[PDB]
Amino acid sequence: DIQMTQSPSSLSASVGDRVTITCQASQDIGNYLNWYQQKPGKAPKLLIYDASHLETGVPSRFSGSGSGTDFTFTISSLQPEDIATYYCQRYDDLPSYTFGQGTKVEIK
Amino acid sequence: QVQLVQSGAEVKKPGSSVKVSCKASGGTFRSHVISWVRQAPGQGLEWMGGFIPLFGTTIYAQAFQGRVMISADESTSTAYMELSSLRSEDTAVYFCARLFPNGDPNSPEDGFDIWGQGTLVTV
Amino acid sequence: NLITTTQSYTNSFTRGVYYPDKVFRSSVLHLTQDLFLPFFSNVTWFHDNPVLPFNDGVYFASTERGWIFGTTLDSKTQSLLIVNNATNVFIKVCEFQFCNDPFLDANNCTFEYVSFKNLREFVFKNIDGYFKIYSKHTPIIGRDFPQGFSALEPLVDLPIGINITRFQTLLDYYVGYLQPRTFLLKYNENGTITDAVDCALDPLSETKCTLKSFTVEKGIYQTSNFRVQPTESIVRFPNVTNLCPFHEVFNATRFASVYAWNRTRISNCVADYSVLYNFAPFFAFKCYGVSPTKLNDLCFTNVYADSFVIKGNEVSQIAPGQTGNIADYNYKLPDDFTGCVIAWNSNKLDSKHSGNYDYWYRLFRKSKLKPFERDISTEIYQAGNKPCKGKGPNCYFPLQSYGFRPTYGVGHQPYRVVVLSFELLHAPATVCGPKKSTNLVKNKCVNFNFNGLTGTGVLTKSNKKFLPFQQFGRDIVDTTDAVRDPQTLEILDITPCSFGGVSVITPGTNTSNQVAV
Amino acid sequence: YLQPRTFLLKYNENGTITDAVDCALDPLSETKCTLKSFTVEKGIYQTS
Amino acid sequence: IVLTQSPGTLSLSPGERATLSCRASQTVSSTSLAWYQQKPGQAPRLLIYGASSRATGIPDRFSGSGSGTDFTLTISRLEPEDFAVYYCQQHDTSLTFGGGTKVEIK
Amino acid sequence: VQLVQSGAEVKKPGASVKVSCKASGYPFTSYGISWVRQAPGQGLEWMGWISTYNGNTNYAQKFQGRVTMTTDTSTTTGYMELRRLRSDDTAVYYCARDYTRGAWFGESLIGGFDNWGQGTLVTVSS
Repeated sequence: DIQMTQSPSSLSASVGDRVTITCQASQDIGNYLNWYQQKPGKAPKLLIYDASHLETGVPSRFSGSGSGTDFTFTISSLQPEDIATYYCQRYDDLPSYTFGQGTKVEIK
Repeated sequence: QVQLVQSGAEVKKPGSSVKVSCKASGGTFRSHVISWVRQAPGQGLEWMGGFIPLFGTTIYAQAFQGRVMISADESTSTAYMELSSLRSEDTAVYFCARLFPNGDPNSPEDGFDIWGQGTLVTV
Repeated sequence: NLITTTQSYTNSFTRGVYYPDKVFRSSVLHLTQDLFLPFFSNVTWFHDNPVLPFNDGVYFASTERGWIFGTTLDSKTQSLLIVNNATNVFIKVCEFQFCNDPFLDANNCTFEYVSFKNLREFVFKNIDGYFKIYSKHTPIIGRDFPQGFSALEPLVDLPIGINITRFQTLLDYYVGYLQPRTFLLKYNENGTITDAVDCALDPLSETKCTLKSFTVEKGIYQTSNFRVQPTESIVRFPNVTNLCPFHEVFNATRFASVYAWNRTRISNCVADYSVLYNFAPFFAFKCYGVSPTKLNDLCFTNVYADSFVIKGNEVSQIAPGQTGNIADYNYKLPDDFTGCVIAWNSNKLDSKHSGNYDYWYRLFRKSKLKPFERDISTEIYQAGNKPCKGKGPNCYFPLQSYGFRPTYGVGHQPYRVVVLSFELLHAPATVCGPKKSTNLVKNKCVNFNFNGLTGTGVLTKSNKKFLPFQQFGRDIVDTTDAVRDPQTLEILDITPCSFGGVSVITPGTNTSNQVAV
Repeated sequence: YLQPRTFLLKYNENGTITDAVDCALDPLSETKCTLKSFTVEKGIYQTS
Repeated sequence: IVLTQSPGTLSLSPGERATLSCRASQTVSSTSLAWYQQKPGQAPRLLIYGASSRATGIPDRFSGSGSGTDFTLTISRLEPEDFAVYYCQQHDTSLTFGGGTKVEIK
Repeated sequence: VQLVQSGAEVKKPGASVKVSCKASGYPFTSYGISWVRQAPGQGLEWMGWISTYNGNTNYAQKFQGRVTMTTDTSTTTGYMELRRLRSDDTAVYYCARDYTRGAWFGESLIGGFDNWGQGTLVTVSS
């Protein structure tokens, strides 16, 4: 695999806190990037697919961006409930499902 | 719409297998290749591996790679992770999801993730 | 303990011959064809437990108990277990997983039966059951007689339909292997085998064995004949014949509208399919028809390679039988023999995450179309509530832009798919896959053992002038003694391998035993 | 128009058909075609 | 339909992720569009069929992506291996090659 | 695979060219050879394509009567023939096995301009 990691891995930030969360893998992903966030006490939620284009759901706050080696899942403006661990799976065009480590965006 | 009912939450002990079932909630399983989520306890995420009952052989989990015997029998209204040679590493909340290759032409709002319930395994 | 010892290699002399049948005979010289231990062969003088395969029998001598006569060495296979222990010369016919190496001193097995000083000779022989145990315990004079003529009278049949392959002793040990060789046994008048003659041992013996006697007079005897030779040269008719539309459907960029199944009539050929087998995971390689092999080899006219796009829920229906939504309105396949239809998802290739709406298909066309047609006819749907054009409101499209997404199921992933359907009834086939080019046609060295037409002989170059449409050449009597290389010009005249009659010149076995040949 | 008739073709050494003999043309030809030759010596031959 | 290798003189030293726009005109699916590397004065190699895709001959160091009309070959850490001449093709629509964007040196 | 080409071809302003392209160790018949004109600095000008199977040719309108792609199917040496040579026309071309338009049909197929010609460095210098 490209054996998915994200590099920033533990970006700590409260409400708003101009955000940069980037799933820079070992090597390049092109348009094969999932960006995950897990909702605690529940099943995971895949917000964004390749580099962008958020799912209907998990609102625009968690916003996908970045096209290169590092794809930036920046938050424009979170709120206290947007505590969500930012691991990132990588949809590999044949299934490989390598998830991440968790770049939780916090609140105090 | 679709729920992908999953089995429950119990602990399993080393050497043996852990059985769980992503059960069929009112059709909407055929395309819906039932892969398998693992969700490592609180350190990280994971993908249990799933089976490909969509007209071919099965994919195995990258993480475990050889004794992930993930079978899934969709017509029987049950999925399985079928991890023979479990030790302890599980301690997790293995989910059943409609993992990315699992959308219907219906239910596009539950697009490419119809998640499950989760199964607490441990020692 | 492991009390092991050494090995050797000895010349199994004139011995190892057993009464091949229970028939009495007197003062005859029979000429059998059984399995014997060919004269003057090699025995492996074990001094040390080996695993010892069972090549059709064993002349098993010894000098100092029992043997395990199964095929696998465990509690599985009904490994027969003899033993000679001065209480009874009796057996063990069970499994008994891995007796340590020797001397246990039991599984759901079988029946049972009962009954360095000398030469407990033993030719165990198993033949489609009846593992037979001819033997003779000759009180030899110490080491002096590892040869001298003795025959091995049978001991028991033991009809046992079991397949042996291995054996070994436990607590001498010259394993020799039986072979199919014709002997000439010499019964005296009491009925005993006093001599023998291995017919294929050497020229002299072969002469005795055609004269059916043990003493030949001086003269020249025509014993037998001589020749064989292998080396396969299979230089083939084609040179560079065009392949096929293969690797053009397996590798095309834009397939047809689904109902306009892009069947062609795949072209003339060298459709030697193997470029089939190489491909990465197909996810549909299951040969819908004859076995996924043999297509390269078999020669059908055309397999009419069809080309169309689908999405998985339609792809499910693309199979013999297996009528379903698209093989229920659009794309049907016959009872069998849909060539070797090779489907695969084309996620990255026919849909973008804009959810491509490109390729038109027909659901609600009218009904299921009959097995394997071409449906550029996209007849519109009878939807009722109206007489005018049948279509219900107006325009009931059998034009369904496949309308899928890379975020669906693969049931709804883009699917580009190749279909086949072979033709073989009429005027001879066009497509097929012969070999080619064994080698460097192999002028002399009686090796060039075929050419196009099957021939077996010395096959080299010639100096004939084959009228450049004529390919091979007969002699006055219908034997082809000339051929042209297919891939090149090469008028090769052929000549048969060699042969004659080995005749053996002998002064007469009273004078001496040397022969000229 | 072609018909089923047995001939006796005479290949030379280069391999070419230099002659032929229609076996059922006439008595002489029929004799050549049973002797398998193009020249017959004097004598009385039982052809058919 | 046209192609445009934008950074005709992209000057990024080896060991640094760069970006090379070959910048099409249409929204062409890369199912056709591709890349072809030529030694600077030789015949084009099969560089990137699929126009983002890495085949056998291509190392990991070569990087790139893109769709629509803004194909950005976001090249990864560089090498003189990656200092040939790369010509982004368009198998779609009557193939117009690329003419421009090499990756250059000090 | 080698696609052996000519070299510093010396043509003239008012001559016709027979560029060489030895169809190399591939089964010549089962493919089609495209060509591009690497005008110096001008990337490559789309030359055309021969179907090594049948000779279906998609020439360049630029070289409509000028480029007339032919081939020696026997000795498998491609001859992309351009009349109208000159100093301003002295520009190198190359071969390419056209798998974009997969051959036998003159129809677009998967794959790119496949393995390439050595190079015909046409020196029509005046």
